Amino acid sequence: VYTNWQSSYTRLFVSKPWMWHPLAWMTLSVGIWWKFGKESLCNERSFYIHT
Amino acid sequence: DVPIEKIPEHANVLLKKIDACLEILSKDIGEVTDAEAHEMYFETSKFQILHIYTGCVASFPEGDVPPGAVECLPGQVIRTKVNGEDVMLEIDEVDPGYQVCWFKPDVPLPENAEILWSYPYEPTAALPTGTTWEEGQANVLIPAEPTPEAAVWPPTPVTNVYAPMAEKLALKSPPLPFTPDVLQLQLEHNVLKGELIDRLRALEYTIVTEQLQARLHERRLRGDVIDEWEELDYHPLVRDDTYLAIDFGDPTFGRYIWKLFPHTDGDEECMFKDTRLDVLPPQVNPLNAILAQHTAQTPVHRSLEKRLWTEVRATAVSE
Amino acid sequence: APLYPVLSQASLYKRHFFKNIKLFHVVFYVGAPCVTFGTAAWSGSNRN
Amino acid sequence: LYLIVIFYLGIQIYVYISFSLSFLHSTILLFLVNYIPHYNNKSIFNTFTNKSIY
Amino acid sequence: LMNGLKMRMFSLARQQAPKIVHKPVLSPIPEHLRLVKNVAQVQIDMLKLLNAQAAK
Amino acid sequence: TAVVKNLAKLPAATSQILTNVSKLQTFHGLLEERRDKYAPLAYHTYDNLKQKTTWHPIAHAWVDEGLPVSKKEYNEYCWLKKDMQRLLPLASPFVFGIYGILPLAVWLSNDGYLPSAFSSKKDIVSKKLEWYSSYGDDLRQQVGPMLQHRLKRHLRGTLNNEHRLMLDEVTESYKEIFYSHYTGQLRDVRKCAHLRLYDGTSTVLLLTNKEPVELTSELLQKWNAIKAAKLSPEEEKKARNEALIEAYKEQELHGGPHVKHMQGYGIPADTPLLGENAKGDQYTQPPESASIPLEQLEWTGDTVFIPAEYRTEMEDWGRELTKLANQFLLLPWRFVSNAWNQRRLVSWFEEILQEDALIAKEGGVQALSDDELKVALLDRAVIRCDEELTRGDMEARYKEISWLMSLRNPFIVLAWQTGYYRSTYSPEDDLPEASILPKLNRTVLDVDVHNELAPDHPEKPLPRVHPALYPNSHLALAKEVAVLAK
Amino acid sequence: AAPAEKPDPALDATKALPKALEEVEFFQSYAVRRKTGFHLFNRATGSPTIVGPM
Amino acid sequence: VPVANFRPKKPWDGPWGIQISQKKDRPFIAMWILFPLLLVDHLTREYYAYWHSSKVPVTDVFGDF
Amino acid sequence: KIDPYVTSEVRVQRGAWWRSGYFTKEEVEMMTPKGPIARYYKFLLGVRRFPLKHGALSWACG
Ligand SMILES: COCCOCCOCCOc1ccc(C(C)(C)CC(C)(C)C)cc1
Repeated sequence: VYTNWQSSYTRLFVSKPWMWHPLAWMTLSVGIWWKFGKESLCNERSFYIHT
Repeated sequence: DVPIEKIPEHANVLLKKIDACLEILSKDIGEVTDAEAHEMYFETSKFQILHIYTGCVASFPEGDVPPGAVECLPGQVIRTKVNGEDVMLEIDEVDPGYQVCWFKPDVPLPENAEILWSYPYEPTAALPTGTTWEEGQANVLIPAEPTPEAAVWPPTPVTNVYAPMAEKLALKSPPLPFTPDVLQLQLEHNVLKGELIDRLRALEYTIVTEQLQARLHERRLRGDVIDEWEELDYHPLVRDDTYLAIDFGDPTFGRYIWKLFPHTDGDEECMFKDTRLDVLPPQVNPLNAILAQHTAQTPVHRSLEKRLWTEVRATAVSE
Repeated sequence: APLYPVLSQASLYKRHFFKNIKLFHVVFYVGAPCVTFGTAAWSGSNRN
Repeated sequence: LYLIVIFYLGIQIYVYISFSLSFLHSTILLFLVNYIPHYNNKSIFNTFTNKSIY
Repeated sequence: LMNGLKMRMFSLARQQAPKIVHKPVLSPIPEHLRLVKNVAQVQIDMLKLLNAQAAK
Repeated sequence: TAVVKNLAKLPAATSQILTNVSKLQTFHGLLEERRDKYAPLAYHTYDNLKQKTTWHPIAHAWVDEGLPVSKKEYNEYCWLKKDMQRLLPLASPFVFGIYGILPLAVWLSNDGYLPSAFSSKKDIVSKKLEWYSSYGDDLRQQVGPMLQHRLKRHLRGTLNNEHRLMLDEVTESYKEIFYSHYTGQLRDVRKCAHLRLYDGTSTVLLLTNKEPVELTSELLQKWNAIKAAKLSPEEEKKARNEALIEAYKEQELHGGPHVKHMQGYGIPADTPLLGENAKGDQYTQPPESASIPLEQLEWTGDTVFIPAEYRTEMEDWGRELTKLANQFLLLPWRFVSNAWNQRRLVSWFEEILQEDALIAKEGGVQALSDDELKVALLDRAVIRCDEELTRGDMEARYKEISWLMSLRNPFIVLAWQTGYYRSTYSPEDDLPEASILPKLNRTVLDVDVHNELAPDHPEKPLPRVHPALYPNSHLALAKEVAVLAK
Repeated sequence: AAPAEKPDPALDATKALPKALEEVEFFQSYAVRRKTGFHLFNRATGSPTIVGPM
Repeated sequence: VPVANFRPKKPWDGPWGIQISQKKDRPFIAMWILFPLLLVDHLTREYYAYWHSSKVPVTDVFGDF
Repeated sequence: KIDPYVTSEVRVQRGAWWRSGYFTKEEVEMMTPKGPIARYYKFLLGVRRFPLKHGALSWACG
């Protein structure tokens, strides 16, 4: 008997917002780092603040 | 193409099948007794296990313990050999004003002591003999295990009015006291015949799931271990609905049972019971509610007319 | 006549060793070496 | 110290979870309160349609 | 049970095969089929009697 | 493989594709010419949140009773519309480039992805049956059970809240409709109609020059009688308005229409006068139509259907249930709002209703062939090709779903349909054993549609009474008797 | 709005403290000890310590 | 004639139940291999900077340097 | 998009439109949209076109 549980991960992901939640979480965290933490900490011009 | 006399043959076939199923499913696996499965019940006791094969165990009043005696308090586990049987004795509820201790032969017993059981002197022996609890030395209780009444399904009654008439025919050999309406009887017969065949097909459909569950139980009775999902495949109709419930992703349960079967509402242990007999389908004929509404709407002269319609039909068949 | 790839008794006997773990069987058994040789006691003391 | 630590941190985690959910209720989920009473149907076996009139 | 003592005795022996207990299984299928049998016998007696009347 | 086999006929298929497009254009011209003068204006309506359109068959699915068309020609029309839908991958090279030919190869691989022109068969019925038995029944047999579960879990709800959402009177009917694959017993369609008890009462407000009036069986009967009498319009309109004012008085005595006291709907009272505009005790300002005398009550020709589907409405279904309903019916479902899939489902519904009308014009179900009836039931999604039923069972199935679709509710339709797609597989080879009883046979007489059935009480189900056992059944079943004996 | 839900006993709190006390009683059951080999240095007053007997 | 609502298995019926069990116990098996690997990753580790360190371990991810 | 019966579904009860005389003719007129798209569509009522069922094709054609 057909189930996306055992036959399609894509339709399972589409049919469950609680599967979208971790992906949105990941995207938002990476966007936060890109906007705020990237240039202020990780760039070579801004890496001496770690001292 | 299916006469009505051929039905009870089919019923006998399906009875044989479901009996072959139930004689297997009537069997069940009891509690396991392998000590290797329960060794950790004794490993985890509040006291270390006493491997007792020498000396004696004695009951004596509470107070000072004789020096050298090993106290045997409630919760104490004792590996011994009793009448050739390797056993574990767990102390439970020693009486008040009394205590129990293992006295090796080196240890002298106190006054007012009662030897509950003793061991023989066998120092050269490699495999000790243990004890011999005589009749009256120890009262061992086997559980009664009273097998309750076998759960019987209620048989519904069936009034066969025509068997007395067949007997009357055999006596005489009119036979009847009334004028049967052959059309209405062939009507009920043709309708009822299909309802019986359609019922047998539903029972054969259900027997398939019983002779599947029984084929698996044959393996379970041989001692074979069946996976949780391997066992579900032998319940295919439930396997499908269970797999779809997994696809939806709602692992909750309990209120669905309480709505579909309201006799279980408030019963937390509904799954661990069999209340199908407390709730059976009623034997009410809904046709009575229909015919009553039919007479209430019609007048009386139409009721008397129907006696004319029937009588004229008899004369029409006569001529 | 099972139509599925029937699994031997010994294979189930071996898989039961892996799936019959309880939570404490992991927690304490892995926490003892971890707490002893971890950032608290030994590795931490050494490396700090 | 083990008991103290675990009791305190379990209390704090319970506080975090329970208060987070109570505030989820009081802040975000009261928007979605839509109670519909049950109205009995009568025209089950027959439905008026465009063809009934036109 | 002993004088001044109560105990629980457990055996120590490997269980080579499972222990069977006859717990009869309740099912409605046999009574379904017996009801079918009875109704069919009613109709069969009915048909035999009606044939005897119509022919005799 | 099938790729080269279909490339071999791709040159021979373009001519047939264009011919089919021309046929579709001609038929649509005829149908729209009739629709633009005989059909009413079904206005567009937005959902409760007022962002996307919502669709219902009562307003949007119109049936041209009097369409001078053969049933096979309408089958051709619908099948060629579906072929136009299937021709969409031809646009992939014209939007992606020359490298947009691998989608075209995937299209040409499976024959089920393709339109009619790539088929060797000629008759529309044989072509449709080939497509079904090759691709469509298999595609449908893997959506049925999951759709059934979604419908169930739409009624009973999520997270153990059945005591708050389900009804205790639809319980046994729910069980018989959704869990009869456990028992193996047949189902009564009326027990699926009982699922409408989850909803409210469906009403129809006729809009007049004064007030809206609720339609009733009595008013509709009178209007049908006036329509049958074939009177002059000076008399027709007079009698219609007489019945209308009678019904207006009747509902005013009842306590107004049902809609005034239903959550989500309502009729406003007279408007209020604010502050100094209040003239003493007269705090209200009645409308203009209050000046009109009640004897001049005339029907505006405008109607308002209110299904009152509080639990069944397609809006609350969701992103997933709509897609699965369109999958199960072999309709397009991907990458669209639920409004567009709602329209697609309603269009399928309209097609099936028009086909039912044309079948009834052509002499019922018995006039059809065996393959034609099989294909009709496949379109209705009540048969799978791995059954091999009898003719009587097929006729009863058609009658069942035709009556169920006459009620204009997709939810109960899908609940009925999904019950015929719950098939299991055994793990053993010997089991299931070969049966001893004959194949299942039925007749049109065994289907009870002409009688009402009250919902059986919870855990007190009643046996099924055949229609023939009812009084005066030989008089009620005389039409079916005449159709079958002939 | 006015649903009239009966009380659910599963939402009550009449088992948590009993269960915790059952766990603590199972813990303390393993403190039962025999008289032989018993010694515990009490305080200078003669009163027992806290950590000693546990 | 066969019994109704029964059919042979198909590819879209998914794997059997025993296969799903074999899928389930793979994390439980990898647990025994990964927890020792976790302990080894922690125990066989060395710090990356000291007060005397003139250099720090660098890892060019894409070889741009 | 023209008829204020449909452009008022967010704010106004549908019963206010079923009650004849609740809204007057001038009142219904001021509620109609006046923009150039509304006027284009008003002109387009009497224009021949090629209607389709409301869905993905009517949208793709724009
Ligand atoms: C998971 O929950 C279990 C946690 O329970 C921990 C309980 O810890 C307290 C146990 O410590 C004691 C306290 C007192 C005692 C004995 C000293 C009861 C008193 C006695 C033996 C003198 C009667 C023994 C152990």
